[PDB]
Amino acid sequence: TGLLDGKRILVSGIITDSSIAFHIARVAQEQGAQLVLTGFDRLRLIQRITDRLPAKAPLLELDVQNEEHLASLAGRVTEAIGAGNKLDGVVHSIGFMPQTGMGINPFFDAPYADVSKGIHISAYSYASMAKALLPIMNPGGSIVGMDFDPSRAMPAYNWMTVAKSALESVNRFVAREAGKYGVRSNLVAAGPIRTLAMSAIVGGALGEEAGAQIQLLEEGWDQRAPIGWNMKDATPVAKTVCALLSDWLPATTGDIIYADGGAHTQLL
Amino acid sequence: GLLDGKRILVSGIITDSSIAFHIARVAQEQGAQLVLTGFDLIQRITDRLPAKAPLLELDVQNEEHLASLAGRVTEAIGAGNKLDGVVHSIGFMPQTGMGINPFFDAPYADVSKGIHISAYSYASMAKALLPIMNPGGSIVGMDFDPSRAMPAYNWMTVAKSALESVNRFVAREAGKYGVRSNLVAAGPIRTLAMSAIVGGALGEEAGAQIQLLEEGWDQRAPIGWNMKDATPVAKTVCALLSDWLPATTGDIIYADGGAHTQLL
Amino acid sequence: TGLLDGKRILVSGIITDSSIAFHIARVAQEQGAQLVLTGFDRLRLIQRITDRLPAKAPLLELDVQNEEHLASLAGRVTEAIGAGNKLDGVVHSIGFMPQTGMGINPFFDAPYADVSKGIHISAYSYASMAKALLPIMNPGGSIVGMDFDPSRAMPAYNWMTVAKSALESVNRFVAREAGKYGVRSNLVAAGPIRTLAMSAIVGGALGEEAGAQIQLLEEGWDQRAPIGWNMKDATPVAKTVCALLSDWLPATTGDIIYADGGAHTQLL
Amino acid sequence: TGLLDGKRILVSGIITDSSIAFHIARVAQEQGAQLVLTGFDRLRLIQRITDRLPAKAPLLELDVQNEEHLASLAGRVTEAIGAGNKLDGVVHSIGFMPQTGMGINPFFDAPYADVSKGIHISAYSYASMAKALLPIMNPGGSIVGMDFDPSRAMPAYNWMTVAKSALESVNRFVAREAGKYGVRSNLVAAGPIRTQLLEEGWDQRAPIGWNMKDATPVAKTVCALLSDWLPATTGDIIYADGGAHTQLL
Ligand SMILES: NC(=O)c1ccc[n+]([C@@H]2O[C@H](COP(=O)([O-])OP(=O)(O)OC[C@H]3O[C@@H](n4cnc5c(N)ncnc54)[C@H](O)[C@@H]3O)[C@@H](O)[C@H]2O)c1
Ligand SMILES: NC(=O)c1ccc[n+]([C@@H]2O[C@H](COP(=O)([O-])OP(=O)(O)OC[C@H]3O[C@@H](n4cnc5c(N)ncnc54)[C@H](O)[C@@H]3O)[C@@H](O)[C@H]2O)c1
Ligand SMILES: NC(=O)c1ccc[n+]([C@@H]2O[C@H](COP(=O)([O-])OP(=O)(O)OC[C@H]3O[C@@H](n4cnc5c(N)ncnc54)[C@H](O)[C@@H]3O)[C@@H](O)[C@H]2O)c1
Ligand SMILES: NC(=O)c1ccc[n+]([C@@H]2O[C@H](COP(=O)([O-])OP(=O)(O)OC[C@H]3O[C@@H](n4cnc5c(N)ncnc54)[C@H](O)[C@@H]3O)[C@@H](O)[C@H]2O)c1
Ligand SMILES: CNC(=O)[C@@H]1C[C@H](NC(=O)[C@@H](NC(=O)c2ccc(Cn3cccn3)cc2)[C@@H](C)OC(C)(C)C)CN1C(=O)c1ccccc1
Ligand SMILES: CNC(=O)[C@@H]1C[C@H](NC(=O)[C@@H](NC(=O)c2ccc(Cn3cccn3)cc2)[C@@H](C)OC(C)(C)C)CN1C(=O)c1ccccc1
Ligand SMILES: [Mg+2]
Ligand SMILES: [Mg+2]
Ligand SMILES: [Mg+2]
Repeated sequence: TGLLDGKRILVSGIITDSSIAFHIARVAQEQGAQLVLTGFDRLRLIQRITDRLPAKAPLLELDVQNEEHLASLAGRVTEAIGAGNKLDGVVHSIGFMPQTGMGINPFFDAPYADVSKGIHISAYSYASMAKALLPIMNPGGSIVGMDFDPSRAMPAYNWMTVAKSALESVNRFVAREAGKYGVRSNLVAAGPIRTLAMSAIVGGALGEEAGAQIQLLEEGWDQRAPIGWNMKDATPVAKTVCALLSDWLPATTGDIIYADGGAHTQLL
Repeated sequence: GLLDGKRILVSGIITDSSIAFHIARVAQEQGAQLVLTGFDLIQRITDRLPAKAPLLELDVQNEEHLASLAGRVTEAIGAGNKLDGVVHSIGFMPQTGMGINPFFDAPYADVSKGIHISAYSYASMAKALLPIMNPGGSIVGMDFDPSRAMPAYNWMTVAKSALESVNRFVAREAGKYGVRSNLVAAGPIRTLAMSAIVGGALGEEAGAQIQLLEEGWDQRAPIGWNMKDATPVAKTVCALLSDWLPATTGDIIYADGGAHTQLL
Repeated sequence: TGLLDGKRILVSGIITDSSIAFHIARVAQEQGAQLVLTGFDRLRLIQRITDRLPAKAPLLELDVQNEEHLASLAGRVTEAIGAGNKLDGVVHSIGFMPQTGMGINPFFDAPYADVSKGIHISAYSYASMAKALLPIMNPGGSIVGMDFDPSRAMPAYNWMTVAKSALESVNRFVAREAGKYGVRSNLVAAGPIRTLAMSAIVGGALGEEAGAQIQLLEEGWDQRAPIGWNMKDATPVAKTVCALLSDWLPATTGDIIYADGGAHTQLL
Repeated sequence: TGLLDGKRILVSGIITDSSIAFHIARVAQEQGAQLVLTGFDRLRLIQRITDRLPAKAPLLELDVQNEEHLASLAGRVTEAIGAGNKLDGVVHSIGFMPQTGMGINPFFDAPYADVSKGIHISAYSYASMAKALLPIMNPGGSIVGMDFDPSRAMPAYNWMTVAKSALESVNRFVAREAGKYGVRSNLVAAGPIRTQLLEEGWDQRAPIGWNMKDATPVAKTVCALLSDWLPATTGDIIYADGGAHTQLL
């Protein structure tokens, strides 16, 4: 008797067992969901990671910049879940911005080709995934994407923050389209999580200044959060995504739920 | 159920159309053990709920009621037991501050009474109940998006703006106990008073204003909005009372069909 | 040839020469405005302060909690500016919250009588002043109130922050009424300024913790502000109020202009 | 004795005499500003439009998608305003989104190449212009961009609304960089200007009304930000929309 019993859910964005999508997939399976997973480029490496999940799940290739992958996606998902079956949930947990657009590089020095690639993968692809999958979604369905509150500028995140601002706007338009199918579309704005890349930057991969900037940003988050914030723990974020995938927020769409310890509601 | 074994206090039941009646019904269906509070007929309404629940008197303007509340709740749930959830579903604004009366004609005594009951009491209830709440607990209040001005709601909208600010401060206090505090901003629901205003209780003008506001709500909402159905709102409150949004506090969840995210 | 040449403007809220209203009045006069001033309770003391302004201006008594003062206000202003003349501008620079609702006192320990008095003076009175003065305002006129960004909770400001959230809502309703007269209504959200009460709290009037909290808040403001923030300087705030009183923002109403060094737009 | 007396201001985005930039340029000149104008592609056609302004102003070519135009811009402006002189103001009044990403075309049918072009011109270029011009801006200077409130989704505007959400974020980062030079960066979010149901709703929501045929209130707001009268506002958005965004109905 789990929160997502009988639900068929697609989960994108697993690359390591530290990926937010790995924790979303794990919690959904613990809650009785039947998953279809999508991975990018390193499929053999992703399969070894997905073997660590509590249950077996088919793994499909999906490069969001690849038009052929998007055009064939619904058919490939239908084959994996069986003809006559449709999805109840879709999780977009995909984000990318080259090092020229986030980190140490000055905001003004990011070339447009890099920013454009980052926006394609991080924001436009939320619309691409909804376009491909809405024709195979059941009424009462739910599409969830991952966000990082971009309402105020911050050091280092730079063009990734710009990509999140675009993503929030894209989510509002996706909700208009999804509504026609009786499907909700929402974003979960998470606090900072120490995923593979974040641990490296903290360790000094981008130098002394970038490491210090991320450290000050994270410490401030746990300080502002009335219930605190654990950057090593994606479980509260995964649970929030599962709450939106469930039947328990049936009147919320085109919206943003903050799984950030309440940090964004406090100044100091 | 979603709330199996949880001990939850629910305030604000007056009729079986009250948002709190639907919150209480859904919470019991989901395995919660309730304590109810009423302001005084309520007993006859609460007898219509799926399960028996003790009913305590609570006038939020009454200092003695607030000072004795924790002790009275402890007696009802048994010594050694604490609350996991608290629902504030209390709102009031005299007709001089809400409806047909011009915005400038509301006397301060009426506005102040409305703010005391609709906003300040969220802090009063948290103060009284936090000492008897378990870690991982949840306090939820009812909101109506006041980010933009609208016809007729007038000083009630002002009271909701104050409530949203109060909720952010309540979260700071609640955090010390490992407790969350959040508001559910609902779309319009046809509760006893709303049905009367639509029927023409406040006249032709006020009835037409509320109707236009509602018609707009369903057209803006990408998934539509059913003003006669409180169940999506009750479910959202239960989602916040559950362990499934454990990192959300001082915040607002919109159970409005997504209307607030669309211009037209 | 000033920004406010020939404009008749009412300015409330002068108590000391550090009052934001004193600086608003000084800048307005430097810019060619003809003022009417209102003072609360200590009129003889206020007259000694207003004698320090560049030009003479009549001083009227106004306690916003006094119904008789509000009912007679328009007639008293008309007598001061001459029959057949009307106001072009109104400045609300009035705020109050008892120490039980702001400072060291726990948020939960503020009695409602104190909170209600603070809301009456800080938020409801913005509507009271508009009701009294709109019948004696010219088209193209402007009503301006003072705000402190209450979108996020902060230590020590407690119930004063709640009062500002109410004020922002009141301003949006005042704009609906003012629009009928061709008059704009807006708030200026200022950064922290060391005025009478704020200087005392910093000095330790509410104890060590309240003083330390305000100090940390002010320091954070200057670091977040891309152009910095000088808490001892009310001139940038006074200039912003004068910009709203001018004919240069003719399509802005029910709104909030931030004179805070841009601090509210930055996380760190 | 105008609002912008002695100020040297660059104004981009004039294409017709109904362009918001034309009205910004006209009001700035009426207020004593000395202008430098930039135009895209149809320079001969733009020059004839700029001749309609009250005063003469040099016209420079600027395609924001052209890296060479951006790299040479500061030097070309300095030559026009004379050596030893710097700008006090910069106006970005540039926007574009292909018809596949706007109007009638379904939101899902806009190819990424079109959306990317729209974002490059409408959002990224605000950063490009600031990068090129900040080294030739005076302290107390002001950069202003044109915005359309994208906080809520609306019919037809689709990917242009997405581009404005990106622009708002870009403006907040530009303010961080501009602050180092003592320069402010802000956007003016305007109501609809005729350069129908959505536009009709605006006038009824606006407490002071909204005239879609009149760009002068928008031009005046931009001039207010270019002046010394909002010296503590940066990374922000000023709404010149009749107050429509503050009202539900
Ligand atoms: N880690 C945090 O602090 C944080 C905070 C808030 C939100 N988020 C967001 O959560 C999501 C997941 O990020 P994460 O932190 O788990 O990092 P991650 O690196 O583990 O996951 C990002 C995923 O994006 C995938 N991806 C990149 N390019 C792709 C393409 N062309 N096609 C398909 N997939 C592609 C990667 O393969 C990877 O699986 C992102 O949207 C991210 O921005 C992260
Ligand atoms: N459309 C809507 O109905 C709507 C929309 C959004 C939010 N809400 C909010 O939901 C909440 C519940 O409203 P409702 O629509 O269910 O109406 P309701 O009339 O059924 O409930 C209001 C409750 O407040 C109680 N109350 C009033 N004064 C009190 C006092 N002094 N002490 C204690 N309790 C007191 C009343 O007894 C009543 O039970 C309110 O906060 C309301 O503003 C309602
Ligand atoms: N100082 C800051 O950091 C700061 C920041 C943002 C906004 N503000 C706001 O600016 C405004 C002016 O405050 P200030 O900082 O200049 O301090 P202040 O003490 O100089 O001004 C407050 C004024 O309100 C008046 N007032 C109080 N009760 C009144 C009543 N019953 N009737 C009429 N007038 C009454 C006082 O007499 C005084 O002149 C207030 O609205 C305040 O909240 C101040
Ligand atoms: N018209 C409205 O309703 C409205 C509302 C709010 C904001 N705005 C904004 O105001 C600005 C001006 O638009 P407008 O309404 O005056 O229309 P417009 O068509 O007159 O101006 C847009 C300008 O962008 C220029 N431009 C396009 N591609 C360019 C490139 N590659 N390099 C340089 N410049 C380029 C065009 O040449 C033109 O001068 C835009 O940012 C627009 O989004 C307009
Ligand atoms: C000029 N006024 C006075 O001398 C005194 C200071 C008194 N102030 C207060 O009671 C309290 N102060 C305040 O009420 C207060 C007012 C404005 C600010 C400025 N601000 C910053 C952010 C937002 N607003 C700050 C505070 C109290 C928290 O301050 C003490 C501890 C310094 C006393 C109000 N006064 C009154 O006389 C008074 C009396 C009755 C009604 C209203 C005012
Ligand atoms: C200088 N302008 C011109 O003469 C033409 C109009 C052309 N406009 C567009 O393609 C499109 N227009 C637009 O891109 C467009 C630009 C600005 C606005 C103003 N605005 C309103 C709300 C918010 N902002 C509105 C629209 C397209 C949606 O419009 C058609 C259907 C009228 C063609 C771009 N132009 C170009 O030549 C052009 C070509 C390549 C790149 C950039 C501009
Ligand atoms: Mg903390
Ligand atoms: Mg609809
Ligand atoms: Mg829990």
